[PDB]
Amino acid sequence: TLSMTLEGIQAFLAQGGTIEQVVTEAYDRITRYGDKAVWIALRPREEVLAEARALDASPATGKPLYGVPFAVKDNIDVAGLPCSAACPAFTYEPDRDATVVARLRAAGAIVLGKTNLDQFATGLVGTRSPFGAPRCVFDQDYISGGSSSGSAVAVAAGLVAFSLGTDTAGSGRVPAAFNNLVGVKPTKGLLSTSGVVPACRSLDCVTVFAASVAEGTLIRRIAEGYDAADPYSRPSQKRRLPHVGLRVGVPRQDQREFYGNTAYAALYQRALDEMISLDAELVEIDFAPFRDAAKLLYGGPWVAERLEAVGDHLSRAPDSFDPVVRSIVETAKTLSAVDAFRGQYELAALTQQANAQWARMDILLLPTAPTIHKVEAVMADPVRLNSQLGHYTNFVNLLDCAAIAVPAGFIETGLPFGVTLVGPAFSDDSMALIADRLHRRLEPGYGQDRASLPDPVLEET
Amino acid sequence: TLSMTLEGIQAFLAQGGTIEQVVTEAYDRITRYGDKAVWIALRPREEVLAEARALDASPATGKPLYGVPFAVKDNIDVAGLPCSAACPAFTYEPDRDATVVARLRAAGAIVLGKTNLDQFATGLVGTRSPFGAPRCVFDQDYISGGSSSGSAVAVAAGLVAFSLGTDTAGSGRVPAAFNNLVGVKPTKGLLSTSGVVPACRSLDCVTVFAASVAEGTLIRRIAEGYDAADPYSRPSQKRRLPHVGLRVGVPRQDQREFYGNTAYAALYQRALDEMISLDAELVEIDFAPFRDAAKLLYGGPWVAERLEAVGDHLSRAPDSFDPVVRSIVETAKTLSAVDAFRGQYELAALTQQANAQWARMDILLLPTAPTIHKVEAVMADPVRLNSQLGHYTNFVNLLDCAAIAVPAGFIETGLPFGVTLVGPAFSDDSMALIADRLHRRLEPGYGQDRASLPDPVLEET
Repeated sequence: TLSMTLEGIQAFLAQGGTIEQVVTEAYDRITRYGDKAVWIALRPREEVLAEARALDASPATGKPLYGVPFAVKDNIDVAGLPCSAACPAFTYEPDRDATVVARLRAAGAIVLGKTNLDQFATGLVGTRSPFGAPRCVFDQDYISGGSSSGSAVAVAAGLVAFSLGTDTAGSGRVPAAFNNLVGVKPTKGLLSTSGVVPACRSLDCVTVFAASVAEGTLIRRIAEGYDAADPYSRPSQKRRLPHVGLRVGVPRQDQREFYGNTAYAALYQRALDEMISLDAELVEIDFAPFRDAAKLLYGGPWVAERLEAVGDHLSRAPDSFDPVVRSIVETAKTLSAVDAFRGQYELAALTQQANAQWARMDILLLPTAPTIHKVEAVMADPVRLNSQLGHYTNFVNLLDCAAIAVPAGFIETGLPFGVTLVGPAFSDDSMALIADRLHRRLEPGYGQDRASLPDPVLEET
Repeated sequence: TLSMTLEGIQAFLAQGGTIEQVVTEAYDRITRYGDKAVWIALRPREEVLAEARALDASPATGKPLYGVPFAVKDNIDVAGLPCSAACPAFTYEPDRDATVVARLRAAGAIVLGKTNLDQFATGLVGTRSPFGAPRCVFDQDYISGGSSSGSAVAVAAGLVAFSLGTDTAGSGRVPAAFNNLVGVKPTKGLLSTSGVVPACRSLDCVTVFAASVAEGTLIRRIAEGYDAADPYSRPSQKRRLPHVGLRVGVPRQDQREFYGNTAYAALYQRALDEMISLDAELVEIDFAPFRDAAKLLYGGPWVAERLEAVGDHLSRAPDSFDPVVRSIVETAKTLSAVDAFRGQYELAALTQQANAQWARMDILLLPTAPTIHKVEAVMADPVRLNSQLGHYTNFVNLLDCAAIAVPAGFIETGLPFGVTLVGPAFSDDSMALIADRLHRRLEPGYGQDRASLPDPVLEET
């Protein structure tokens, strides 16, 4: 009767259970789950059992994650397992663990394996894998989100205790809203991209899907650290927030788009309807400079970082690509450095305008996605429909912001609604607090069953 | 018997002199000087006399630059005067003063006018203007430096009390070494680029040519300030340095290139021979990551910012360009955004490696230029010979460093040698001190006659 959380695994072990049983159970849940599209490479049971055993003999000293099972987006290098980024021809077999996998496996955590993703981290839908679309936990018709699709599913279903996503567009925040989870997006640089296939290399962040903020946070702190081999790695600053007097920018009502979702529109409002019983002071801000900057990521020159990354393969084997992703990268070929530099000129401008709005607010509260689609709707509007989801997300890394997505409630169809809390760089540890108190105010439950929330609860410092 | 410095103009005025006499004198020195290539637009004497008069009636209250004459690189917008950037067809007549010209004219300073430059700020020689090469103050055969050529000449000759350059490559530091002056390059953002023709727009800094550090510094503080209309404007931080225990990185001896200048090579050494009687502790550092990053500015994708800037004109009238500059910008057309982003990937890497060396040192002491050329040598090797000068300079803005160039001595031919002191961002006010004590240790004189140095002397805080 296991609870697949950090706390939930502490207790199973504190009461005569074994890591070996945990892995056996996890592999039971997996073999039964029946969304065929969560995994690209599961380990041999007897590979994971033999290392479970090896851990049961060890002390749990200096192991904050003793015997904890977790999943890894198949764009993050786990050794022993091949890495494909959902592009079979792109497949390779890493000799070494990505740093943040190394840092985590040494805290005692175990990998069952590589989850499905939107190919090359180019999407927000989960539909762009040859291994197929994962689906929401609450309705097989509806998309898991993207691009870290099978990684949110795995935690929400209860196959694993946490997963590792990656974020550039919204890929570590949108899947978290669609499967009722906490999605932590760290300031870029806090976590190594060493052993991560690059998407938008300057922007990519390694993220954490978890059951609570407190556990996404802790897993972050273990994975967080300077990596000299990561040119874009940054040593941890630690700027903080007020919690007495805290101001919370929301967009203007005209600047509050939902693309026809009445429902989410009513539910985002509900966040503000339950947020008044909070020590959260409201501010109405100009959302344009974020909206407009969010557009630069695909509607600008940045989409060409992806071209540097996969470009060789695109000339070696352009058919081996997801047709959609393919249509997106092949148009970046037309982009010149004039275009590119011009794009940073607009970014610098919007940054000024952004910093203006950062004066009126202490943090940003947004609909993680304005809506959510049926899989078949996006098999037929694979582009326009996928872009709608990046309406409140795509500006976050470009503007050196940090974010945390949390469950925010449910609509009549039984589909969830997640909000994201966006904040300035390195405000991670104190923004994390606020995202707990709010999560525990709106939908104090996680995952497939809106399961009860693992203690501890976050308390200030 | 006027001294054309801030101090020197204080005293002329404190002793019954008039601004009107000052301008009359300045215009006398100009009409007599006989380098035909210092100016692109001089004002009407009567225009400057009538405003001299208007100032003599005013109080000098809140006017730190009462009646002070100064020159402006013809890429900086002064109203009343046209701006060409040394490209006649590019000529326009600004309606408004560039911000830093506005901030300075209001402190009481006066403009005689627009100095010659390397066309579109693309050079370090001074040779690339249709209005002709200015020349060193110490030998007509030898180049003034670039790209802010006529602006250093004007101050060193004594036509004006200070000038305004612009820096991206080394254009506000090299002309200062070749005419025995203090060249102050501010952290980028400190000074507005509003009303400046862009070269490498993300990198351009507005600089100050002066007689002493104390006066380049003061003029900076008046021009220094946030400009909301400048996307790349940054409000002034103010990080500082140690002066007790101060470490001074020099390149390794293998990393000490002079391109055959025995002489400068001996003279840079002399800096280190007279620097021992200083409270300056030596460090030998790895200069590669700076050298290698300096190369990215023209030997990389950045040369394409210039393409955004002038590119239209290059299509409208590509003949109206300086043939050399033209050959440089027309090759940037081949650069893609892949190339561009790839260039920032290198920069991020070298930045890491740079930050390593910034741990071994507190500031960087370098030959402003490894050598210096005859004009005719560069009319015939206009490219390879111009690039040699950027060997210790071109990395400074790319790496968000701040610099100050000072006179460092002379060789047998009677040609001077300037060193540059490069430091981290916003270390301007404290780095400025060190560059005074060193200047007043090596060649405590300024300009054409190695004139005595205007007090005050810099003292810590």
